[PDB]
Amino acid sequence: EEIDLNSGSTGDWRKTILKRAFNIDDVSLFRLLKITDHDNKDGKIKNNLKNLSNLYIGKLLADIHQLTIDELDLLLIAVGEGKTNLSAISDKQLATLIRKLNTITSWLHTQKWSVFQLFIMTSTSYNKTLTPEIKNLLDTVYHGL
Amino acid sequence: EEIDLNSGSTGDWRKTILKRAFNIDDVSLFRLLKITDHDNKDGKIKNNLKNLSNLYIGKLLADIHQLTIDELDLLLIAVGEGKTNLSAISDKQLATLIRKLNTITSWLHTQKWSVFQLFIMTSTSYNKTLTPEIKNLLDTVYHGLQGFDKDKADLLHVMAPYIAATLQLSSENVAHSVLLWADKLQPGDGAMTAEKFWDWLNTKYTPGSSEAVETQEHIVQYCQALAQLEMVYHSTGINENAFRLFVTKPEMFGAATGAAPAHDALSLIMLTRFADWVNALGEKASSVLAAFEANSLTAEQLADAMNLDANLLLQASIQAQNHQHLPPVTPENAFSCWTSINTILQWVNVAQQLNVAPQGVSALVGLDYIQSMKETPTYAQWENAAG
Amino acid sequence: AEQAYRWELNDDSARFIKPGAWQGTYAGLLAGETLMLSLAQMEDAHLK
Amino acid sequence: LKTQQEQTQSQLAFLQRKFSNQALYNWLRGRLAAIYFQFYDLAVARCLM
Amino acid sequence: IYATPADPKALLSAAVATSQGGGKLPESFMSLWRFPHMLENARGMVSQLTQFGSTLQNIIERQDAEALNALLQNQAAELILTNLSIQDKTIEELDAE
Amino acid sequence: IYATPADPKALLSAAVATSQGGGKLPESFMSLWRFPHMLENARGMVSQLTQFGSTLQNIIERQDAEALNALLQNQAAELILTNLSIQDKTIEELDAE
Repeated sequence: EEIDLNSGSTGDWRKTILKRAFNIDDVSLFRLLKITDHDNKDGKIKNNLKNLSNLYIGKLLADIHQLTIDELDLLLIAVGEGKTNLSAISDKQLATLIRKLNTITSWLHTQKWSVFQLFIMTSTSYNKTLTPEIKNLLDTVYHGL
Repeated sequence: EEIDLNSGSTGDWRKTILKRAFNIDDVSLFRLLKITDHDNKDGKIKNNLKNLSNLYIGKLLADIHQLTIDELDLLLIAVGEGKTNLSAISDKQLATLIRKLNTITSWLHTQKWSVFQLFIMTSTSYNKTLTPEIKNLLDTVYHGLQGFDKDKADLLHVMAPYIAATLQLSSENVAHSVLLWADKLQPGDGAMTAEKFWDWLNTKYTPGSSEAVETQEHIVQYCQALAQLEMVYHSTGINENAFRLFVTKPEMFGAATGAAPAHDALSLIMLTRFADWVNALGEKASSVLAAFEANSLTAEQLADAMNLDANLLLQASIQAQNHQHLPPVTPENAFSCWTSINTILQWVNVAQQLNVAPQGVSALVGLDYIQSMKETPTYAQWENAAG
Repeated sequence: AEQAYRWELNDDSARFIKPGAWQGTYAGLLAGETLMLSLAQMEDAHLK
Repeated sequence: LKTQQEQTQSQLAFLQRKFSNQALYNWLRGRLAAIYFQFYDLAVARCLM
Repeated sequence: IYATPADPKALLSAAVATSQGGGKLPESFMSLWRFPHMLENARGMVSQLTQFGSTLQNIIERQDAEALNALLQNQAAELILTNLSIQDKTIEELDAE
Repeated sequence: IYATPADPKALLSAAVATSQGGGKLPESFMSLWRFPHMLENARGMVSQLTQFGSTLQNIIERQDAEALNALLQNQAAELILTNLSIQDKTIEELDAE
């Protein structure tokens, strides 16, 4: 059966049981879908045991590392596994991913840092909003040069 | 029977039983009367069970909020219901009043403020007594402007250094905003502005004088109003840039176009919440404010600041537009107005307390019993909501 | 200096020195600086 | 402790009643800053000359 | 069934910068005076300007330092009031004993 | 039926400013000296004035600091006597033990 996991799908009882199984809301479940398959161009999956297995793994990694799904996604980006589709991950790659996650999770814990701090520090994306800090920079440098 | 509740009436046993039933004195009872009905031009009422009931409500409100009658009165003024006669209040209006009072009281508790601190900030009345602080202000500004050319410079910016000097303010940008706000407010019996202030200060004022001119009473109220606005700024804890925007464009905070920014209880609560929100954004606050002031801010930017998935905010944005909210969100104002933002954030907060996505929250709203009169939900829909 | 300024320029309407540089309230602090500015303004006007 | 409360209020009264209070410095800052700015424009003009 | 309390939370605040760029230059005036002279004069004016700048810097620091003194003093007063309430409870406890 | 205590209260104090207006200017005088001379003369005079101004501010700040130190020492002494009494009382308690 096609399960519509779109963040706004207002899904049926199958979607509902999945949320309950995972103890998460629609938004988190939608994000989870992308984690296991970033090539899913739709919000839908089949009621395929394999797909369920895949969703479970993604949730599972978040529970293990005490992350929310959103946090898991940020970490994978920081990790460098941001575009890996878990649904087709090799055995070694999955084990490798877990080790990277242990390494970082342990470290952030040790450093008393939040995953959000890490994400900012590891960002490859930037805002375009022009703030006063920047305006001050531009004038300071502009005149200096 | 006519019960004379004038504070000096020296009444009979009926007056007394009311005092006992209410556990208040004559002065409080007199004010209580005026609170329930400002049209009673006497201190006398008839011994009408309904009138007694009306007095009792006024008292209950004071009891709920642990206020004296005098304090309840100050609060209603701050609320903006100061002149509403409870004696003829509709059911909805009374419930509305109660909600406004609960809102303020909880907040004052939270802020650790007395009703009097609020009253000072919300009052529109100013003294006329000329204090040494104002006298020093007038001299500082007077001298600062001896040579000011209105055709070359903005009086507000020229005064801002002196106003800041006299208000113990660290910033002229704030003094500028304060003077600007005051012009919008037209404070004092003379509806004073910086320009009127200066024409007088330039024409009639003599620094060091023991008498000056009787028109100083307007000047004094103006200066106090500036002090009042100074209190608000510091009390709010608002970022200077945000402060400037509120004064400059209060529409960003939901004001009707062209309205003077308000300093009443509700405005103060609103701004306080804005400042709280801004603090919550941490280091990203700058970006948000820049994007808020500019009309460029979107959900994604906030999600970053809020450490969450923007899809949550977007779904909330959608419900904000789909639902019958008062000053409703339309795409054009979703992030271009604080009240729009709050509407959206409320959808988020509700979703969070219930641990469900905003659409789920919306579905629950859709099960409303009055709504059912136009479109009746089916049992299955209730089953989905339960799920 | 103000009087010398006026004499040299044939202009006795000129004025730079104003009262109040010394404020009793503040014990005269910055009265000197206030005068220094007025002098600079006078000088400027002279030069121009 | 009550004594400390009284001493604390006294210390505050001192901070506020002593001559060099907050007001003095805000007063001075605003006044000098105004002078300083005006002085700058004159200095700049002179520099250009 | 014991209910576990929530963790204490951290506080935070924003400190967003303001910005004002600098001024534009005024129009030039050709002084009657030769350059070596005008240069010294400009030097004099700037020196006086730097003196005011230095003076302002000290005023500024005093303004802010003083605001801190007032803040800290007010904070101490609030905490004492709380400690007084505690001590009263301490006395009450002894009466209970 | 135990009679409860009243809540502790905050203290407050007034800090009302004084006000003394500005000085008026003295009568002007026509000097024998040309403007450039008087300009420099007056400038030097103001410079000395500003020098005293800064000096006076510094004195005032020192004055207030010493006043504060005196206050603190007097306060410390008062508290020690109370604390000294408490320790003495503590010993008495041990005798009761």
